[PDB]
Amino acid sequence: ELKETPSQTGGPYVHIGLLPKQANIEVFEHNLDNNLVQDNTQGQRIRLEGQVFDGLGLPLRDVLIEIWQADTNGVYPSQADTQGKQVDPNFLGWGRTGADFGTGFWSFNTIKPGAVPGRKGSTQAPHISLIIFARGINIGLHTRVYFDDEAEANAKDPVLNSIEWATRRQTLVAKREERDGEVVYRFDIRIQGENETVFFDI
Amino acid sequence: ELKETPSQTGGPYVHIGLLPKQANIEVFEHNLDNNLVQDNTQGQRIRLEGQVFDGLGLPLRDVLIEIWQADTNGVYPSQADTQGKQVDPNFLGWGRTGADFGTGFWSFNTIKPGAVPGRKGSTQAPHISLIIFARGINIGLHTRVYFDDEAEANAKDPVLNSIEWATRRQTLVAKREERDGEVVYRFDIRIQGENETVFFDI
Amino acid sequence: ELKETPSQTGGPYVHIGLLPKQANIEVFEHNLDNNLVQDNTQGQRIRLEGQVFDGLGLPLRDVLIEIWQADTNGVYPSQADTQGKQVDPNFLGWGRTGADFGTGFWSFNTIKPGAVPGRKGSTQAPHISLIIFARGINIGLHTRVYFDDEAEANAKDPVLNSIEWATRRQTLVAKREERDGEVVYRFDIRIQGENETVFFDI
Amino acid sequence: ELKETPSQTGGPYVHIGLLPKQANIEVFEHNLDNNLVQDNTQGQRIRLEGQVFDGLGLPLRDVLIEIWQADTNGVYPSQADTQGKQVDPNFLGWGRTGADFGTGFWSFNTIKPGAVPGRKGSTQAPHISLIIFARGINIGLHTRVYFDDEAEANAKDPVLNSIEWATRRQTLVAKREERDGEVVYRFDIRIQGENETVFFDI
Amino acid sequence: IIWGAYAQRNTEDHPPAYAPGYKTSVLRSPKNALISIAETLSEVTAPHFSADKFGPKDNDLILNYAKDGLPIGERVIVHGYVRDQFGRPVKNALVEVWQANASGRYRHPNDQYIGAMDPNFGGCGRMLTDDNGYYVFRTIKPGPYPWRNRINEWSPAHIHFSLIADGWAQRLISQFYFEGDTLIDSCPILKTIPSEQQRRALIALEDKSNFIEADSRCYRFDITLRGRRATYFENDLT
Amino acid sequence: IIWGAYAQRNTEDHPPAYAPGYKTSVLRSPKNALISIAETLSEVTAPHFSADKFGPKDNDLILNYAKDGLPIGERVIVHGYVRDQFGRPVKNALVEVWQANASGRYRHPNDQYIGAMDPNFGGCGRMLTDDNGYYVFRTIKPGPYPWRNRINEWSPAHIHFSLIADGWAQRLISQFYFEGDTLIDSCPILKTIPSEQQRRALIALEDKSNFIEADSRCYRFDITLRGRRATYFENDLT
Amino acid sequence: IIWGAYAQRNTEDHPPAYAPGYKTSVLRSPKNALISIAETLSEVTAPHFSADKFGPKDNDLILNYAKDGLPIGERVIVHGYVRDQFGRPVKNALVEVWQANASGRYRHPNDQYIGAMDPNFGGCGRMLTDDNGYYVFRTIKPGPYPWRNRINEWSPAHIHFSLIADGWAQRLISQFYFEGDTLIDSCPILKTIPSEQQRRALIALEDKSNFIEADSRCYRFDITLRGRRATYFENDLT
Amino acid sequence: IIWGAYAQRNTEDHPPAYAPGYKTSVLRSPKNALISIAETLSEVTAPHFSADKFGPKDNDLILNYAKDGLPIGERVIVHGYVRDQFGRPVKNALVEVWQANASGRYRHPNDQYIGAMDPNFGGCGRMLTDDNGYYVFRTIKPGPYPWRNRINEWSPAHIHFSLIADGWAQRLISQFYFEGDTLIDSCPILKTIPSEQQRRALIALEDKSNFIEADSRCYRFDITLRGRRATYFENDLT
Ligand SMILES: O=[N+]([O-])c1ccc(O)c(O)c1
Ligand SMILES: O=[N+]([O-])c1ccc(O)c(O)c1
Ligand SMILES: O=[N+]([O-])c1ccc(O)c(O)c1
Ligand SMILES: O=[N+]([O-])c1ccc(O)c(O)c1
Ligand SMILES: [Fe+3]
Ligand SMILES: [Fe+3]
Ligand SMILES: [Fe+3]
Ligand SMILES: [Fe+3]
Repeated sequence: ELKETPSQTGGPYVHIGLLPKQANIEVFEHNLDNNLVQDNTQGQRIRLEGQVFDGLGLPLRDVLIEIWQADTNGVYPSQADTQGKQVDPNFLGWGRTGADFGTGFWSFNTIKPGAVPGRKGSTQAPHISLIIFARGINIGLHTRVYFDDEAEANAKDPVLNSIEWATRRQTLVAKREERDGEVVYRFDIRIQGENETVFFDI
Repeated sequence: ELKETPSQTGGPYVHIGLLPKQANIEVFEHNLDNNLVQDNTQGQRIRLEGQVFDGLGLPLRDVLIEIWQADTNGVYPSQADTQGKQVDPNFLGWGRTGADFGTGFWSFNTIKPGAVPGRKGSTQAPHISLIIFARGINIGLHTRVYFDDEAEANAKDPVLNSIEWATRRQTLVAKREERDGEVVYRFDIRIQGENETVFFDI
Repeated sequence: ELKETPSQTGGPYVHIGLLPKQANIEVFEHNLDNNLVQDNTQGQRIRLEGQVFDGLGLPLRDVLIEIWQADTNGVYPSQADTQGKQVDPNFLGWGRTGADFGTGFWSFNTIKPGAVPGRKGSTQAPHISLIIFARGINIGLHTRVYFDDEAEANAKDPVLNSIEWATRRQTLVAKREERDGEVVYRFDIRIQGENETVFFDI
Repeated sequence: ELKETPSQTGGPYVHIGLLPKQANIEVFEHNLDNNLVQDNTQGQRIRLEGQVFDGLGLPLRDVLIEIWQADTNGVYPSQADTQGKQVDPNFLGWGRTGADFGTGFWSFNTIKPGAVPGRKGSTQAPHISLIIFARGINIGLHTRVYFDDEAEANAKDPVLNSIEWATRRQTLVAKREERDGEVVYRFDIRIQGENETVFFDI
Repeated sequence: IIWGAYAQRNTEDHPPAYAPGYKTSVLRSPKNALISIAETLSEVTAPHFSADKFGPKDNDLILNYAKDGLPIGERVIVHGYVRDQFGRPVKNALVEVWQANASGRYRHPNDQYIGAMDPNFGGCGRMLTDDNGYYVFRTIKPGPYPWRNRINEWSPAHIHFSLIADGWAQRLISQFYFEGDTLIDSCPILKTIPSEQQRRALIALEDKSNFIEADSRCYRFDITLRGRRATYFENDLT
Repeated sequence: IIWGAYAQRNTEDHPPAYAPGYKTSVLRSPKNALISIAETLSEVTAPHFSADKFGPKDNDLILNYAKDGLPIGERVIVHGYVRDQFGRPVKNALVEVWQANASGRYRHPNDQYIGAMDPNFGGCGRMLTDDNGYYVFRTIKPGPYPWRNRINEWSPAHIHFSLIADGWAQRLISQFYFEGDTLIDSCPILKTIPSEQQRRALIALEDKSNFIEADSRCYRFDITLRGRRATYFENDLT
Repeated sequence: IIWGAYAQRNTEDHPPAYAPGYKTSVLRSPKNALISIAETLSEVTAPHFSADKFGPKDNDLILNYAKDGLPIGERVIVHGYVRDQFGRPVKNALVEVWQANASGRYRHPNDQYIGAMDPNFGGCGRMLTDDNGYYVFRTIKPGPYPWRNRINEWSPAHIHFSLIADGWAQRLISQFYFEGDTLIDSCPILKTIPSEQQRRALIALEDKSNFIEADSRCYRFDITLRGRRATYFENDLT
Repeated sequence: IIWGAYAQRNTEDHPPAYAPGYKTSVLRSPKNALISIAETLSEVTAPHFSADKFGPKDNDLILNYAKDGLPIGERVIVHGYVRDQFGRPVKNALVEVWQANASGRYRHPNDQYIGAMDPNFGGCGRMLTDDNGYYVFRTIKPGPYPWRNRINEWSPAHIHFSLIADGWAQRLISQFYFEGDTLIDSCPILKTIPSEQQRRALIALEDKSNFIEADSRCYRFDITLRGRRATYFENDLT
């Protein structure tokens, strides 16, 4: 057997390789980005946004974020999905973005995912898997984003129910807002300190 | 010379061995418990109660607590006590309890101990020695409980006076209350964080 | 290159794994047994029986025996048989049995095999390959059973002729008997001592 | 822990140390011998005699034998006997003899022992424990002598019943004879070969 | 002999309170250092329990909870000596033990592992050491227990134990393992102990000469508690 | 490829028939040496078993005999590969296994050990290897078994196994043990094997990356059978 | 084959989050331990990228940003294999890389080092592994980068890399170094890895037989990701 | 304390019965294996001898057979302790010894060696161990004895000994040698013992601090017998 290659921080210049347009490098014709909605994509459009804060309460202005999620019917656009259902054909399910160098704000344009089966016949509440990379972070940090308008499904979610300190569950619930008829979910991440966001070893 | 056997946490199921009735195991006729008052025990009866909190401010619902104390005249029911005084014959001086699995509350029924000699002719203020065991705790944590109505003796206590950060002394003083003519001392323990309870290496 | 896994005795409870019905364990729907004759099997039916004796002349009451043989035309029901002939389709060619725990008697219901080609154009006399496993036996013991009514073929058999001590050849010849119109061949095996049965390293 | 001192043969001159009178050495006033019957000893007197044969069927003329047995009521004259019964006070329970240098015959004058409790509430048949030492014998050989007139008790004896080869049990049964009103039990020991006597690891 | 205080606990011989590899210790460990105190009568005395209150099967985990038959599993005897650090025997100390059954399942409301429960096994016992510090109990060897620290964490087979002896300063809870268990090298709880020789101090050894034929195996396990110094000059304890 | 005979069995890699430390072999071993023969079709052929006859739980000793609940004991998966001595996979071979329960008690009329019987455990299973020679079964880890060779003899925990593969010459029965068991160094049956490296070939290894969280541990155990040589010149087999 | 969950990440094989020698981790590391979860479809699936979207020079850092001439520096090819921990090839995984130029200068708005910028070098590339898990790209060897951790901190020459493969649980970012660089022994970022053998796993080896005469040198670097276990009994994933 | 059975004899620590290098064992060794039995009162009891019957010179081989003068030869004292395998002293056990004289000549009708007989030496003695298990006797150091195994066989100087102690199971006869004798490495009787450390257990050591000036040298030799286990649960002996 082999050991997994060890992780190392992405460092402050991770944009060069993963978001070259943010580093002002035009080298690729097709660039991976933060827009998961194609013209024919099914589902309700939403915007996910927030900032990531360090232990002094300051935003990280060099953080890189990725999300992975199911389509509107809770099917993943992956050959490893075993539901035997047809996935939305105009949906990659993944996106990547970087916080703005001046403000630290990040965002994604995506759709609200449908509920995905959990283990042993259970049903998970709608959620987005998110990972954070940045200078100072030795191993990408995994977390999940749940939605405050899915109270009923959240209360029965197997992963949230597996966090024994109940007060910490709330850090994984994003808040719905409506900005000009656009649905926005605000999810701020706090790496350390009070109200520290739950991080998972997955 | 030999080295002391190393400590290991008691783990979440410590009730099986030390409080089987709490784990729903009826195997012994005589079970050690939290009631140190026998019918003919001398002294004023008191109830000692509180909760133990972790670093998030949440109560430990699997903690096990023991207390060790002198009788009403400050004599320990132990062959190692060298005062040459007769100890109360209907007093074990020790008890054990577990926090309630739902609330984290713990309590003991005992009597207020008398003052015990300190080192080099000194006199210690009345106190109860307490130890805490639980999952997450690698070595039992020792602390003492003093009483807020013994202000005068507390001010002259050698152990309290040996804590150089004076503001921390207050964490060892339980608060007297009267519930229906019953005298109750509330002692909450805070393992980590603000107002962290003083722990001793004895 | 690798070394063959070393043999170890089957021990006294080998029935559990190889003849569970003898150990009173009903766990399988289909159980391997000592009956090699199916309804449409071709050939003359015979019964093979005997006992296995230890060095004190006592029967082994925990021995397990298996046989492997060709069909009536001397073709093995194995992909490794290279004769290019069609084998009887209703014949496994193998069977397994255990000695009776009280008497030590064992038996098989099978058919008399046809002659099989020997090396370099030779022809072997009809025979059954047999192996014995039991407590006390570190490596399964291989032997062959020839038939006393095949005197002519036995005299020309390459394997029998390769045993240089001619008097020992007779220990491999079973004796034909007729019990109520049933043809029976009695083959007693003597593991040690006088008239010890020839065992082969194959 | 320590390992037992390893055994070594007694050699051909074992008489010097254990039966000096047989080696013609008069050095002790009191000499251990083969007569276990004192004037007031209780029980029926018997003589035990026989020869010990080697693998060629020849008697050992340098063998030394000892016996250990209970009194007439099956109580051992040993502080380790836990029956809580009074033992015959005029009975050592042990004796030693050597085969005659010319004939190989050995004998003891003793009494027939009473039945002794076996393990877990069982009852053992009357028996004498015997050990043999001699040149050629690396470790003293233990055996037991049972009596042919105790058929009923022998059939239920736990040790005899633990010999799985039943035909060998008979080698431990001595034959009763009456020589001039004297009761004699003949017990020949065969170290190797046909009818080899059972030897125990005790 | 006039006894003085117990020798100081050697903190390097024990796990630290904060040990991140054992996740639940992160929120349950003090952030402040322990305050060391000079001992008084409070620390050198301890309660006394009388053997009279103990039942005949309290040290027999094979029979003390048995109802319709015997528990399923490997019959084993565990014995050894409890001594103080100066090698003196610890007499009449209370030893309490608890463990999982042969499936690695605990009889506890909060254990939900699928390993099967054994209706004839409880998993707790107690005894007092004798005048030589010797103790002996019989039980079923426990199976290893899977738990959630990292998701696939497995602890080696072990028996938890607690001692209440002569001085409150000696109060101790720990657990021992069985010689040869491969899981010993991976356990994050055992790894909180800093040194290799102390981790080895928790391994009970196979004691082959004490096996009981066609019945039970036997393991030897000695325990060492803190010891008191003798005083020959001033006695400041009081 | 035209196959010739199996390579000769290396007698030095196996126990001798007569091995006095294992007492029952004294009367059950031939006094004459084995007669070696040149192989014929008889020795290089073997029966074929079809997977169609096998039940769904035949390789699941945890469930195949379960009636009112699950057997008591340590849940373990055992898997590995069966190969011939030239490293080729052995395909569709019949593997049969049998063992004692978690108490070291066998479900057999002749076993009288006091270790308890488990009404939900049988102790036998079987499977066919796949095209890569791979096999897998699940069971309860057996307890060590005391028996009478010397009176206090104890065998290490083990699982007996039998293989019927491509050639009758490959017929083999043996048993494997579990890494770390201290009884391995004392077993008189294992000691009939002459060499240390062959004794090690019977030890199944802990396979930590294949453990199933909060469920079962896993052991890896590969088996090697005799292998056939290829022929490129004369073919005397026939 | 029915796939179960990925094997648990071995936390001892990776740096801890809090590593004081690498100063920026002090405020950017969680104080709470990570919460381990049992995997679901969410963790075992991942996106799929199609080679169709990739340009012809995406894996050629020598030419993909070249405008008026070739970049200045040492021409090198880097290739190797991406496999999972059970040794299976990882097919069609997305590998993205980024690095400094031959001066140790990054093309990034926030890099102010005086090492010179190279107008013909960009420093980023990407590729998909093939069916054998093989990948290959060409570049200029980067120079070591001075930075402020302690004031005179210098990192060894390195190439950063990221992989997105079959399961989200496999997501990984790291960097590799070049055999023989003396700065490897002093780097505080590499030193966050606890063990010596894992630090060695990040060193690309000189592959002399694959050098291209009068053109380019070549380095070999293999990457290992977490691997999934196969399921043969219950499948609780769903 | 309730005593259970003696621990099993470790057959690997003793010579086998059949040992062809010691020719007379070929016809005097059983062909069947010994049958091991569980012990009963018969095996754990033994006779008791009283010191009252012993003469004053029974442990003095220098004087107990002396008639007209002292025997010729090296004056030596031999002492040591008899203990059981758990280290407990064996009290009041009967120790009997016999040996050749200073010429290697035995006082026995069947010894015909030409080494001279000593009219003042007998060669036998006996004693009971005291409450500490201690024994002491004085003698003349015996000379090596030539005998016919191969024609030129010579045994090292030795003293034969026999013990009858507390249990019949402990019955033992053996012999010890003297430190440094070169013949120890060639003796076929000593070589029947399988292991080197057990052969060393029969060598008495020079005890220089116990020599008696201008009188006698001294050798130290301890003997270990089988030991009984204590019982704490069921007592099946009866
Ligand atoms: O987390 N638990 O539940 C555990 C872990 C390890 C133990 O030894 C235990 O008794 C309980
Ligand atoms: O003697 N027996 O009964 C035994 C001894 C060892 C075994 O492994 C066994 O299955 C049975
Ligand atoms: O601090 N920085 O800017 C750094 C330090 C090290 C690096 O490998 C890097 O790419 C950037
Ligand atoms: O053969 N003998 O006569 C011998 C051989 C060795 C001896 O130690 C002995 O006492 C007698
Ligand atoms: Fe535990
Ligand atoms: Fe077995
Ligand atoms: Fe960099
Ligand atoms: Fe001698």
